[PDB]
Amino acid sequence: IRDVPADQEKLFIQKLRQCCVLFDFVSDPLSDLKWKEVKRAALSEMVEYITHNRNVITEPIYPEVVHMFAVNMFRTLPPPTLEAAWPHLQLVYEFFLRFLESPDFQPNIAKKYIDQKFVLQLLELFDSEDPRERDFLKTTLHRIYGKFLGLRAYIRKQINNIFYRFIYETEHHNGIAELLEILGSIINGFALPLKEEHKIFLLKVLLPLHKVKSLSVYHPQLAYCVVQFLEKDSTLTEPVVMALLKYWPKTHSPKEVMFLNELEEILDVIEPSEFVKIMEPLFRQLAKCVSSPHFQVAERALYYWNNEYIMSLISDNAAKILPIMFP
Repeated sequence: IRDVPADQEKLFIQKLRQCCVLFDFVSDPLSDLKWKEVKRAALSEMVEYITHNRNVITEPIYPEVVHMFAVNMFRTLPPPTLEAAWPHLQLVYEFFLRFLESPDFQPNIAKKYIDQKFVLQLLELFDSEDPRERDFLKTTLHRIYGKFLGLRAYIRKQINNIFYRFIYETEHHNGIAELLEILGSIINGFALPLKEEHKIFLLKVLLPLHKVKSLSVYHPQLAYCVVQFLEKDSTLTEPVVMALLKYWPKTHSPKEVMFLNELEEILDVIEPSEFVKIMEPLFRQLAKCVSSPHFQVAERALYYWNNEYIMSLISDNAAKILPIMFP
């Protein structure tokens, strides 16, 4: 129908609208090959254009883009289960991304279309089971957070919600890892002194994430977020450490490696006055770990001895830690 360079944006719009036509990859895969290819081409064209030429990029093309994304991406998901529509969706995501981070981007213009409802429909998508979709969503929400001051609170509050239902209500997610990476970056940007709502979020939501059985899928990102709280406000270290010692697997187990890991990362940046408050209960847990029957645990606990910082902490508080290092 159309032809790919005769100046105008009138045909650039026409290409975007061509790409709102949605194809069936799931029931019939041998279906509409020729046209899937036209669409899947026009996307691949539209990426190059936006990612190599400059001022195209005008009031009129902002809604076309945002509709184009929404019509392709905002849909109910299947029952690791990969996306059949990836030949299209990859380029949809690649495009939007390059569009959001284009140097000609006017957030002040895109805010009429990328609104609170848009964000909500994006967050739903994080429950996809296709990891490289969850990867594009991560980066995308991150760009949206960074460039739309008007949406930051809303995004923060909605992420909090997804963690809430993941833990208390039945609902599972498997996009927690990705959302927590976005949270790490949100935490770095909080004003000091920390608003109380963030301190509540830490004790009421972040710390309890250490308890859901699928911890291992997101634990490094969980660890990063807790450590970042403590870098903002070391006054939180006591309840945080005690929470981890509370949720510490009381049965001997190989997931203990992850707690040892996280504790060493807290210990890496701990304040001396904060350490003394938790050293006794902390080192009693390590006593157990050193003598674990699970080889990996003893070793991981024993590896603290390579940490010069921890060794000097032990050494500054020897009178009180020594009796705890075997009787």
